Amino acid sequence: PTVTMMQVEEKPDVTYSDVGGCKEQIEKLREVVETPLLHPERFVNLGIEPPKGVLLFGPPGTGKTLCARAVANRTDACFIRVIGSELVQKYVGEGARMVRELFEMARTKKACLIFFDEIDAIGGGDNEVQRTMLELINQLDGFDPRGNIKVLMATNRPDTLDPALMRPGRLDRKIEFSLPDLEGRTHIFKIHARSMSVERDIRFELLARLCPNSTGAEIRSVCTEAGMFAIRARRKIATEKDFLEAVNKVIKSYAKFS
Amino acid sequence: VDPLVYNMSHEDPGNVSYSEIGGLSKGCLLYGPPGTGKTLLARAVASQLDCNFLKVVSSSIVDKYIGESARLIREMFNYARDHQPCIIFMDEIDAIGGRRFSEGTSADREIQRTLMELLNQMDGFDTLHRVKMIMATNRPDTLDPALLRPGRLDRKIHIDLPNEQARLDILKIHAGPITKHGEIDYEAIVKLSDGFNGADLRNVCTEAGMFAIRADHDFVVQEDFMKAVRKVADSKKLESK
Amino acid sequence: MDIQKQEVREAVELPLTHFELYKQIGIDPPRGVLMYGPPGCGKTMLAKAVAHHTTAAFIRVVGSEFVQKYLGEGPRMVRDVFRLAKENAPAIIFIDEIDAIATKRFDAQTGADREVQRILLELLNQMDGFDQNVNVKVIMATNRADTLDPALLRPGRLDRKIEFPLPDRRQKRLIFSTITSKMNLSEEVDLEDYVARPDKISGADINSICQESGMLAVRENRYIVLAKDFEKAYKTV
Amino acid sequence: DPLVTVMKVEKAPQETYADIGGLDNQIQEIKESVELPLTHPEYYEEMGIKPPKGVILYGPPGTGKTLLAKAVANQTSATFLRVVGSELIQKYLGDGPKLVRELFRVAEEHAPSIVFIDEIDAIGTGEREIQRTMLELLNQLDGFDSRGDVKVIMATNRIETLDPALIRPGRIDRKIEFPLPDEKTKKRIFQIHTSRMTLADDVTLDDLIMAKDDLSGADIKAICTEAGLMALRERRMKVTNEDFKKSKENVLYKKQE
Amino acid sequence: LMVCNLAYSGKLEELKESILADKSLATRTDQDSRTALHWACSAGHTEIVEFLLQLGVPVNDKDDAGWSPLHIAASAGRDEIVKALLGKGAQVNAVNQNGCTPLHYAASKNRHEIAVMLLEGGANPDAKDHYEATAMHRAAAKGNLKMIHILLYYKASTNIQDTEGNTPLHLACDEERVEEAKLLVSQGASIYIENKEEKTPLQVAKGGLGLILKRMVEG
Amino acid sequence: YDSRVKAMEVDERPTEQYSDIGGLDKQIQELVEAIVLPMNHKEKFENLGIQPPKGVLMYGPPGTGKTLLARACAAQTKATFLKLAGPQLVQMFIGDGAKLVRDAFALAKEKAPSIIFIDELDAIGTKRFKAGDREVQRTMLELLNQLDGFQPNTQVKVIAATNRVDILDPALLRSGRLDRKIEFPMPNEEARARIMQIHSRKMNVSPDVNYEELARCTDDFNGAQCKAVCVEAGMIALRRGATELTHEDYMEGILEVQ
Repeated sequence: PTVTMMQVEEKPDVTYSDVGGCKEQIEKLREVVETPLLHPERFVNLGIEPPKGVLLFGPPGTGKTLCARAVANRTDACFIRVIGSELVQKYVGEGARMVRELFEMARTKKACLIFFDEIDAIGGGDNEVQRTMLELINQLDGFDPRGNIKVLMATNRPDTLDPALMRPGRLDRKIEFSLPDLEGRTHIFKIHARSMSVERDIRFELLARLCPNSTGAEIRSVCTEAGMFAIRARRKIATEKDFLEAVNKVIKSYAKFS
Repeated sequence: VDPLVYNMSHEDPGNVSYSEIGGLSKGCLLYGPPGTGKTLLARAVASQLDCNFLKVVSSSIVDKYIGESARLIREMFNYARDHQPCIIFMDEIDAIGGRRFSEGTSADREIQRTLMELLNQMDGFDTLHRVKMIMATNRPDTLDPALLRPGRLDRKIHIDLPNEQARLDILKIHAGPITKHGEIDYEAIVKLSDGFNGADLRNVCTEAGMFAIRADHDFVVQEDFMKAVRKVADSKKLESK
Repeated sequence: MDIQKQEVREAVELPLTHFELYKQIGIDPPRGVLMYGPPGCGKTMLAKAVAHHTTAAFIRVVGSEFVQKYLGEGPRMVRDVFRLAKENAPAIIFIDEIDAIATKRFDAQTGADREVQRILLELLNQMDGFDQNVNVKVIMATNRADTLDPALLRPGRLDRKIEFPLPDRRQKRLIFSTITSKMNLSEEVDLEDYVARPDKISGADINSICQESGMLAVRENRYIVLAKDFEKAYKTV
Repeated sequence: DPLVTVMKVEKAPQETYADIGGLDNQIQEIKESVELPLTHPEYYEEMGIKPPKGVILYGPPGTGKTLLAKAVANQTSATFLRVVGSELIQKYLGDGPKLVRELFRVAEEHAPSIVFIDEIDAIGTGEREIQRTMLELLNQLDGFDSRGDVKVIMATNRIETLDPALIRPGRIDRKIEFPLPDEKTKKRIFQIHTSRMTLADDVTLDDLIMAKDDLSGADIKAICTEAGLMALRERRMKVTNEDFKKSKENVLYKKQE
Repeated sequence: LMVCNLAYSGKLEELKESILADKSLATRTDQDSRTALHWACSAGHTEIVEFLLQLGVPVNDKDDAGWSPLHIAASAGRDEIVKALLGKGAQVNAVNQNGCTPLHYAASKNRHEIAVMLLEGGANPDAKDHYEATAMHRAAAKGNLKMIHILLYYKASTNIQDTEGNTPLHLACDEERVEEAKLLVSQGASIYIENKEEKTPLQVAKGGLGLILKRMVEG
Repeated sequence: YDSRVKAMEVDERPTEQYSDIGGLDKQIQELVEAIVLPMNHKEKFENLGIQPPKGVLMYGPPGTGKTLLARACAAQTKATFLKLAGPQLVQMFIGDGAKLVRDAFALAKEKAPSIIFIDELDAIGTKRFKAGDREVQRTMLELLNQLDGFQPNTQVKVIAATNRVDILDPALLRSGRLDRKIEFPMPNEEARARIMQIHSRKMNVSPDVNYEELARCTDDFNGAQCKAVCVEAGMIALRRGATELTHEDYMEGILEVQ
């Protein structure tokens, strides 16, 4: 199918600098996303096998940022990510051959890592979906491609009981990621230091502390709408005194009803 | 009609089962709370001739769709009235034997409505002098006291082992291919067994032969039969609730 | 009532029992009789009464009798029926539900319906040619009069247009008497709320509703049917 | 395929962004939105953002007048891509997103262009396949494998017809609202449609901006055309008041019929 | 049960020996909440209900729906059973399943004696059911002229609005009863009340009968 | 044809054996005999006239690990192992359960001698008096008819396991049906320390384990729960620095996952 090769992704994106305030969680996932690849022998000799992975779910908030963080975090080669909203199409059956050929290509890519996003779009009649998701469980719990590289699922609601009862077999370490802290938003501004031209007079800590409930996606929209109003301003560089109305307008005028 | 292929295609052989039922000398009630074998007898004569293989499973009146099972009651019973010879078996009737004491739901009301058709065709405007039905069951408590009228079930045939000659006969026909030592004593096995199940007494005797086969001895003495049929039979009495 | 039974009586069965009187009793073509009314059941007890008052052949062909993949089977079927009618005995053709085969059409996606309505035009001209000594009757009943073709409603073809009233009080009394006459007669059974309630909630096949009420009164705990299975049979179906 | 020819226009109309007034900010928002990429690039490529998605608008009058009067700003000196009506998907069997792939390959070979989707009534007008080919339209429209190639400007009539799932992937840059054309916007539309033509002195404006009620510019352009021809029957270019009310009766009857 | 056959078929000595041998059988009911009184009143037996009512069976024993035995005696046409049930003190205004009264079902059988005995005991002449319909709508719906007349011996109303807004004159004219319409109009019927369909009694009557209706109103 | 049911769980043989548990020989030895003697001693079956039962009821509380234990015995059966799930019979289309049952007996009857272990039978064994569990009474009573009316059913056994005995079907008593009713209660702290010791005989366990602290903390637990504590200990023991298993990891895992 054209969606299979269409779903191939190799593009640089968010680096590790966007840790969302989670001090312990970023180590719980960092010791499984960074250390097993860097030290393959330390985890085989020191233990019996490297850890499996983590499980980011719950409230979306600033979701998909840590996925790109995992994509660019690899110091060797970015891995492939797969969304789950591509399996609900006409003429079902592409799921089996799709997962078998991307796991076969995972065997061809010398034990590369494969991410599966949006499990809620294929989990939770539905028997034609039960074939693809139960066969998907047969391809995850089945160690034929690999049972050691990576396990991680992203869902909006815990209403998927089949992956919740089949996940204790191989998946483990369920964690949460809701919102960053005060000291994080200035680091999302630190990764936005390479965005649209920001004058050195603008302080990242000031703009970061002058907006509560400002998760990385909402302030990504602050840089998007504020970038658009900075383009409409016909100015060589951006100054916080020029788009602060865009900031508090886009967070407060939208924070009224939502 | 799909079930007619199953009811007119399968044939079970065996002519000795008619004489292997033990010392046992328009409707028949087969309640066997302290006794199994209701399938070895109906399947014994049914395996002998039966004149057909018109078996009626209690799971064929499910009617997942709208409860119009009257087309199947009048269709299959109309085939019974069409063909001059016919023998009908009703095994495991306790599932469809709801007593409808309280307000039954839509699932129970359709089954009890098929029971109302059974009333309309047993004590209604239809005779059943030539056809014979065999209502097999397990417990004489949920047997539809409205259907327990003596107009259908003349006598009561409880598959049990009251007489010592019946237990000794069934024990001797089940003890055919087994080999034992020269010391034979059936009076202890038949005497100590009081109100048990027949095929499950075969399972207890063969369970005693498998208890005695642990020591890989070809000969099997009757000591393991007395103590293993005794203890295992006591475990059946514990699991007889 | 008696208006429909009298009009169908003298307009239908009196010309049927007389041969070659058409051009001697004041020649007219009242051969087409049309009935109407969706809420009334009809078309069954009237056809039975016709089949009992007269002893002849009857061609019961519901309008969807020629809806098949073979477009040319129509004229063969209705032409064999025409010849066996004019030859054997003056039968009666019961054409029902002409709404689905009497609707105008301009496009060629449904060319089967336009072809069979051109067959309807063919026999519509054959009945014009058969105005002299035809040995058959053609009754008709429809439930829709909005999308009917103007050729059928043209005078000379359908000169009898009967209607059905919403309150079938006499048909309710006769349909309850015709079922209680054989069933056990209970003095508790009333017919006033069951002749006034169907005036509001009107429906069809009331005799089948009484038969379902008997199927609910066959429990053998209640010897004779009563209001429980009457109102219960109403609220179920 | 004759349906491909009627998709887009290849002409350069003289209608610019300076021929209409009142919505100068509303037209400079889309002008500044889609005229910054590929043209005047010092404020676009030096910043390092490149949101190749474009804004999505909607015209309450619609019927090509307002949406083509806003999209016509990009048509001055540039290539244009037009898509009007969702009938092209529903007038044939469910071939699928292959037509979207054809527009994507002609847009790939015609990168310096503007994508304009008009009359978005896919779900508003099998029905189960329309939702999956529309979600596939959102999938291929997002640009998952392609870089900045073309700016897509969508244009619908009712904002409630579109599902909430078609908003976040599609509309990512900016959206705005269009005011109600009751008296002053219809006065400006009447002035623009009666700027080149010649009208008499007795032609009043209050009755013309009063008798109308929720009307687009296609009917006033139609009565300007048939009024210029009807007045042209007497070999005169001046449009009298009684002839423009006689042509106004077509407006009064057309919306009421 | 067996007492259903005993009271149904009229077994005198079998029911007497059955009750004298087991007094519980009188209070026992079947699966439809119907005691022996309902079967012996539905069958019309006098001696059996005289024995059961002699022992003192409750007269207000309602079934699952609410059908009191007084409806069975009223619709049954048996004057003696009405004498017994009214003698024991039956509720003349008992509420059945559809909220009707024994006056509607006694009027259904055109029994004058039952209506005189029930209405004499204190029955409501204008007793309305769930559909706000009295006995005059049904008696006029069948053609019971003398039943409506003996209903007018107790000064009953003739303008009861039905659930659709139809007066008894509307149902009398709909039944094509000329003498009943002339009697109701001559006794105080209203020709100005309209139903939910906005139709006067003059328009409902066919064949120009509204002209003689209003002619009898003004005359 | 119809590989979705034919190829349900194609497994040749598992890895674990019966020697992985401790303290259950008094109740598992009857099953080990009941699977070894009917595979090699077919010759002696004619001298004694013995027919092995085809229905064994392996019932008990959930989490006991009866699935992996019956599979551990299936490694000793040496035949082909074929799993099957309870909720697989409930399908959208009509008559599917007949195809699943007749297909299972098509591979067992037609194919080579194999081993078919099912689980979660109690989740569908409801004796209701429309209803889906009555459709499972059609398919279920159909299976009981294929285990009651078939005298040539002397072929491959039908092993079943229920996680609860609340809805006890009275019609499951027959020589060919689930007659073997061996009660498997919740293992005590001694048996849990035995199965946890033999299941943890591979990790570098400290020799100074008196089993008193873990025997006290393990209160009313199950087999697979202590297996999850062992696996969790094998998960964090790697990241604890010390390659040797410590003593706090037991209670740390118990309070971690529970």
